[PDB]
Amino acid sequence: ACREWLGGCSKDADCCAHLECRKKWPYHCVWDWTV
Repeated sequence: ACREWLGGCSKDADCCAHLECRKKWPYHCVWDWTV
């Protein structure tokens, strides 16, 4: 399973979808339009 928004990201390949791995703690998936 993938981590969604505000879920701890294991990959910057938008993890779930339309996301990315925030390069600042907490390292969790954020929307591309929220970073």
